Amino acid sequence: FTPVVLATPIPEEVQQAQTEIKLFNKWSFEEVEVKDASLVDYVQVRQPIFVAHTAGRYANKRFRKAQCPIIERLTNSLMMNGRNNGKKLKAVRIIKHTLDIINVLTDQNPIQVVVDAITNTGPREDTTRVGGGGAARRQAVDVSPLRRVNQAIALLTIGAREAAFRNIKTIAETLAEELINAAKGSSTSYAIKKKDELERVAKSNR
Amino acid sequence: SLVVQEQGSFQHILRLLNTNVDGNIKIVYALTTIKGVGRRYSNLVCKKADVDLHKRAGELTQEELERIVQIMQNPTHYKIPAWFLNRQNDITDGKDYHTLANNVESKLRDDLERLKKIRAHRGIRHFWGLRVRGQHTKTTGRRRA
Amino acid sequence: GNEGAIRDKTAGRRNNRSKDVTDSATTKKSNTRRATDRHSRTGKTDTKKKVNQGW
Amino acid sequence: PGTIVLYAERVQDRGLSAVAQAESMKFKLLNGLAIRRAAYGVVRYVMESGAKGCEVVVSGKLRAARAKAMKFADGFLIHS
Amino acid sequence: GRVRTKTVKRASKALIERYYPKLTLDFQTNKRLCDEIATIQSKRLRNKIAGYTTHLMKRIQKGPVRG
Amino acid sequence: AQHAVILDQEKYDRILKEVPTYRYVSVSVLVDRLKIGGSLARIALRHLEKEGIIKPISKHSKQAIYTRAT
Amino acid sequence: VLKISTRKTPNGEGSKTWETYEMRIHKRYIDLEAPVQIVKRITQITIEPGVDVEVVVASN
Amino acid sequence: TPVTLAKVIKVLGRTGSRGGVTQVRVEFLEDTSRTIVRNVKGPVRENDILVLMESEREARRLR
Amino acid sequence: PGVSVRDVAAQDFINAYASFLQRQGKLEVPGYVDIVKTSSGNEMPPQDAEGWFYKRAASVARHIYMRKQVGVGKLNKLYGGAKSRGVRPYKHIDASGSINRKVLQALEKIGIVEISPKGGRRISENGQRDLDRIAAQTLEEDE
Amino acid sequence: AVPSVQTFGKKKSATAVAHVKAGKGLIKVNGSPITLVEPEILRFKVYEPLLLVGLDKFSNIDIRVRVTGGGHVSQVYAIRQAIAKGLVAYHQKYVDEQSKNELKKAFTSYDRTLLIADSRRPEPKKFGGKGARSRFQKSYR
RNA sequence: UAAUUGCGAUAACGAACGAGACCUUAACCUACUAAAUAGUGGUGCUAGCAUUUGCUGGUUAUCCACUUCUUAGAGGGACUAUCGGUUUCAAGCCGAUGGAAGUUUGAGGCAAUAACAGGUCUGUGAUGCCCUUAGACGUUCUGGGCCGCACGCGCGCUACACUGACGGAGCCAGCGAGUCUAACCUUGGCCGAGAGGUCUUGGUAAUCUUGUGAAACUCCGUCGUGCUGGGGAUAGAGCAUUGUAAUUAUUGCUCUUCAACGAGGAAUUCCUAGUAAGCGCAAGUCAUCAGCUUGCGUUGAUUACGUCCCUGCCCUUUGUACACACC
Ligand SMILES: [Mg+2]
Ligand SMILES: [Mg+2]
Ligand SMILES: [Mg+2]
Ligand SMILES: [Mg+2]
Ligand SMILES: [Mg+2]
Ligand SMILES: [Mg+2]
Ligand SMILES: [Mg+2]
Ligand SMILES: [Mg+2]
Ligand SMILES: [Mg+2]
Ligand SMILES: [Mg+2]
Ligand SMILES: [Mg+2]
Ligand SMILES: [Mg+2]
Ligand SMILES: [Mg+2]
Ligand SMILES: [Mg+2]
Ligand SMILES: [Mg+2]
Ligand SMILES: [Mg+2]
Ligand SMILES: [Mg+2]
Ligand SMILES: [Mg+2]
Ligand SMILES: [Mg+2]
Ligand SMILES: [Mg+2]
Ligand SMILES: [Mg+2]
Ligand SMILES: [Mg+2]
Ligand SMILES: [Mg+2]
Repeated sequence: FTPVVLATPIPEEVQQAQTEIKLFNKWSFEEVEVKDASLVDYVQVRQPIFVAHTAGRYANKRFRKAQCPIIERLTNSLMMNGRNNGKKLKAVRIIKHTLDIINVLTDQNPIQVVVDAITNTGPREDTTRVGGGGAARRQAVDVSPLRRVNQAIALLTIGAREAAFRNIKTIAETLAEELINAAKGSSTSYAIKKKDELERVAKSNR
Repeated sequence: SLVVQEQGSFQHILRLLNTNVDGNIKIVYALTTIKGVGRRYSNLVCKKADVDLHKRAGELTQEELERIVQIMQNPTHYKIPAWFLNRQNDITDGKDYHTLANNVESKLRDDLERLKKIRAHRGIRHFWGLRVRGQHTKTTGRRRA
Repeated sequence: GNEGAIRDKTAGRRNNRSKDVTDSATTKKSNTRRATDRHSRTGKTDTKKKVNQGW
Repeated sequence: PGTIVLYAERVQDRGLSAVAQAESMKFKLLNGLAIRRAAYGVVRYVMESGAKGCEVVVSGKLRAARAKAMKFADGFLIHS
Repeated sequence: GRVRTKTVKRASKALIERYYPKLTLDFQTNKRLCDEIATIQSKRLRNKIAGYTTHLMKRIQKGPVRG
Repeated sequence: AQHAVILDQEKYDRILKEVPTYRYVSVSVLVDRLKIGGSLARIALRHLEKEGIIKPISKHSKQAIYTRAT
Repeated sequence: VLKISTRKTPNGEGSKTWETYEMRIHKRYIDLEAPVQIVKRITQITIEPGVDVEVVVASN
Repeated sequence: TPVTLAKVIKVLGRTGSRGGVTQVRVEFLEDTSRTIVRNVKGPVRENDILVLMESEREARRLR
Repeated sequence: PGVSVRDVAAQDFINAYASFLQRQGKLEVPGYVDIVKTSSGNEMPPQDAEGWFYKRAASVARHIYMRKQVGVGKLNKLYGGAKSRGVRPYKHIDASGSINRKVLQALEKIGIVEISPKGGRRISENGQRDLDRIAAQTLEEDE
Repeated sequence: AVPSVQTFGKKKSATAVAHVKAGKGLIKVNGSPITLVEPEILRFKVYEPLLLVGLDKFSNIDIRVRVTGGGHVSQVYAIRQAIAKGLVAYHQKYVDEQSKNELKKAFTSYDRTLLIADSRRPEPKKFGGKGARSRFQKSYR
């Protein structure tokens, strides 16, 4: 990998993969593909970033929020509850830990199981509050291709956020155990539960 | 440190000073369940008896304990500053004492009825079951009477 | 005096919580004649060929 | 003594600087002039005195227990 | 949401009304034209005045327009 | 103050053979098995690293991740 | 920048509207290389009402 | 589970009482040159894609 | 190659200075570090309790070296942190003044800081002579 | 006197002053090596300019930066911009323009405030609540 | 369109106040003017480790050059520009590129006509009238009260913890202020656990206090889910400070006491980008007293980028016997 050394020591650890296939701090940004037809063009990978901390204006325009590294928009969605409003450094640290995991168990690269975690936590259909006249029923609606992920990330965090309350298990493990169940949702992730129930009532109007 | 495993040295519960103590909690935090003992008044005496706090309560073989109390029941003869205790100049003998868990409930009343017997306004306050430190009483402390 | 303050019963939060609050405590603003503000109560008016001499 | 002395300098075309005319009406109304007459006089004076615009407001009570307020303005006047 | 004031719009038409030989379709050229052809009071003001004249003169080379 | 938060002489045996079959580990994972409290569990973590028990893929304090001896 | 933040109402009624006032000061120093008779040459027509003039002596 | 291929061709406008919804005519990327004008919940732009459960259904403006 | 203090990581370096100075012996502790909480703004005293003076004397020097001169006051403010005044909002206050005032004297008598002119205390020259030596010793960790 | 330049990087309040000498590839911010700045997680945020532009590009240069003002994160974002603008400044004077036009291109293809100084700025609070746009709570009798 | 802001339609044509302009502040200048009260490079003088010449400092002027950083003067710069999409292809709008900047560029400042029995005679030696005026409603002096406590309401502060408290350690701002007939801001050396004491000095200030080493925050540990070490009310005993005076405890520190509080019913507040929220700081106040306010920077989201459903207010139309105008 044609190493280069000079006056200030540049550890080979950072010198081994810089211009090599761009990876995360420890994970490949290549090979992470969206496994859902929709949400494509709305899950920003390719391009890569080694650490999720970017001072980029994403709200001065309506949709610029979509071209933002999705894993980063997941991180900042943790520094909430006042208690964590700001604290992005504490958050980003939890993510590196969380993505060191599930890898521990799930061989698959974490930035892959994360896109798999948001794919199956998007409420394809939902309900609304029709005017209807007085005692209104609900109307079957289909969420947008970005409120889909917005709701997906918000669902995942809030679920893991409450799990870490009053218990020894770390916020990192809850988010990790939430994303594994969310990789392909199987009966436990707070996120898939709330989604299917926000969808099973979308059929209660038809 | 490193992992340690004694055979039967650890005892779950053992009373002393007329008070109980959980053995499964650290001993620089267990001992503070007594009255007149604090997270700091404890820390000071702990290594003064050359005892290592890193381990729990069922530990600390009794010899140490037998005089661990003596150091607090006799806190000035055993090198502890007299600005670190709850009772200095007492009220009538100028000595400096530490009151710990049975005399504290008593000594509280000692001074309490002293101001009462003296008619001091703050004694009056106490007798009325009110705030004595002059804090506003119209909007605060309402339903716990 | 102070001996009177202690000996005298009827004082203390006990001798007081025992009673009930006068419902007047839970009272309201008792709007201060604010619905009659636009109507002059002076019972007097200003003549018109008095103001034409003033203004 | 000597550290300061003051000299009197008449003000050029007093009818452009407000303070001059403000005091002018004060002494006009105080001499019994009609409110409208005295006010209108200083306005036409200030205009023929050079000013691009003028305005004068009189507030308070004039023989009427209720306080009134009249405005008198001529020409151009910017406010923002 | 910045519709230009008619103060600048009234000025832009009044100059294209008498300076078409001059007043090229470029802003910068038109900008340095006002400092010499107009008596505007501020950069920003003349900037929208000249910036507008340009849009008007850019459209006249497409067709006619009111004013 | 509950459930064996100290040495637990016959529990010391349990932790010896419980370390295999585990793809994850942390101070939480220790108390998560009817076991020792986090305070004694915390320093026991690398007391295993002394000889071929774990794989410290983790980095620092407040979060630890070891892995099966390879 | 000398700032003065004060409520506009003389009383304490109405919306609690504040008002910050400003006074800006400018002080400029110049080190010269002049003679002992121009000391009072640029001393009198040096002024314009409003500028406080201050001349200093050597560095000690 | 039968799903649908739907790409929005163009957008109509914001229906619904509070305005949080909007009618949108889409095109099926399966058997194209299609319809239906279904509605969504989140904010959308053109060229988007989304899955619908029952394609044999379409509701008009919401009250 | 030629190292400097700046060329070493702050925490794994002063902690190396701690083990070194702890195992050296010339301390001259005022004898009262059994109790002091190190600041009014602190709830309890440090947890080392055999040490933490060398750990404080570790960075008490590191800082003085990188700067021209320093004084007792500045150190109090540096380590001094926020104090939870119970139900009142948190506020910052300086640390203890003597635990600093004579953590210097305890180490200037050992000759690693000089009472610099202009007021303050500058890094000593022999203290500047053990600048890289201790720094180097820590580079030996990843040799 | 050797070929050298000066540049800067400005975050919300932090300002980073970088001097680029013609040396043997030394980079020590404030006198301390870049190897470890302090925000260990944010470390790569300043390492990337080197990794993006090809990492050697240093054999005949020497950079050292100082940072006044700012905060624990305001300064880290200003130095990276300061050094990136610095290296392009060097390529303007002493090297050709194509090797420079390729560098500003390799930057702007990934640039996160790397060369264009982020213009964001703290908004001033207005009376009626402790906060820029936040207002105090209302009562409604 | 933020705008009676324009387009367009047009018995109206062309204008003024108000909106805009404007003014201030925050953002762009390696282009101009240069500054030991701002700073950079070289060089002396000077110190450490490594040597191979290097790396990191010291140096109230040792000299030399400069203005990138700093500062504040003069200019310039943006005009929604270019291209495109949308549209009476009109005002405009929207996307992309460029750009310091493209949400009235962000934030303010100012702000017409009218309206109120809105608040202010407790700011005014602004005032009309009335009251009182020597046993005074004048005035000062002594002490007490505005804090008084069965409760009801409102603006807040600290929490219920493990995105934590604690302990070491890393350790970064910005808006301000500040002592002459003087006692203001205070570095530094000691004594003191602390609070604090004490001995000197800089400073009328970009010069000294100060890089305000602030706090959250980052790191390494102890703690282990249990009112627990979360929490810090109440309370006792002691040491300080302010002050003529601290009792009803001015404030600070120390030990001990260790409440309620395990995420809050019905209800309702603030808010769209460096904003919210978390964080501390200065300033006002001030002898002492911030849980207040006014400014500041520090760390930094979510979700909007829409509608008139709720609520409020405008604007038409319309009825009106109201015009003191639905009080
Ligand atoms: Mg206790
Ligand atoms: Mg001219
Ligand atoms: Mg600190
Ligand atoms: Mg600290
Ligand atoms: Mg607190
Ligand atoms: Mg606060
Ligand atoms: Mg300059
Ligand atoms: Mg762009
Ligand atoms: Mg009234
Ligand atoms: Mg008045
Ligand atoms: Mg009196
Ligand atoms: Mg009051
Ligand atoms: Mg209020
Ligand atoms: Mg801490
Ligand atoms: Mg003492
Ligand atoms: Mg002096
Ligand atoms: Mg407890
Ligand atoms: Mg506590
Ligand atoms: Mg809540
Ligand atoms: Mg104050
Ligand atoms: Mg106040
Ligand atoms: Mg009519
Ligand atoms: Mg009615």
